[PDB]
Amino acid sequence: GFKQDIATIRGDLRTYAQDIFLAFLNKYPDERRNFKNYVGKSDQELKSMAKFGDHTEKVFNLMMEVADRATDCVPLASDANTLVQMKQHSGLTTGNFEKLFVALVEYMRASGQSFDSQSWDRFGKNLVSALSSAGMK
Ligand code: HEM
Ligand SMILES: Oc1c(Cl)cc(Cl)cc1Cl
Ligand SMILES: Oc1c(Cl)cc(Cl)cc1Cl
Repeated sequence: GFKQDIATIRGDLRTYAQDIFLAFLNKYPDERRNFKNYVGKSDQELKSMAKFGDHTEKVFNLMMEVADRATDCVPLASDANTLVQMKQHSGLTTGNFEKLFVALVEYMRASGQSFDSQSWDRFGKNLVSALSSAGMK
């Protein structure tokens, strides 16, 4: 289920984070244009840039912290606050997050594995709603 999925992801976090972020960028090419250093790069080119590995790992670590702290796929209000607050996220609407989760759920459904895709969909929906409550437009 959802808690096991967190362990599955954590066990090979950089690999999952990279493949899921690539799925996002590839499904939603306009979102790539917000990452200047990743424009004009193939999947294998990104996987060799240090900030790409590092940044994906740090994003997914935080995502997994938020997932682990959630109750029944509902994140903590305080976690939503952090995500709205972060300087890094001053550009963003909740649409950006919705898209990430669509890509994540699709990746999970396509993978060989017994991810609880439905729970990740609900978690994403609940995170988006918590981001609105914490003030993201
Ligand atoms: C639950 C979802 C997400 C989490 C946990 C998360 C977390 C983070 C973290 C920890 C960083 C800092 C990375 C670093 O400095 O090494 C970051 C940076 C960033 N995030 Fe997110 N993020 C999420 C969703 C999104 C989405 C959907 C977008 C855009 C579509 C986005 C855009 C960015 C951008 C542009 C930065 C730039 C940091 C910089 O280099 O200045 N994030 N995010
Ligand atoms: O920074 C991101 C990562 Cl590492 C993965 C996904 Cl799915 C989306 C974003 Cl916006
Ligand atoms: O370099 C980044 C990566 Cl690969 C993922 C995200 Cl979400 C943000 C940044 Cl700044």
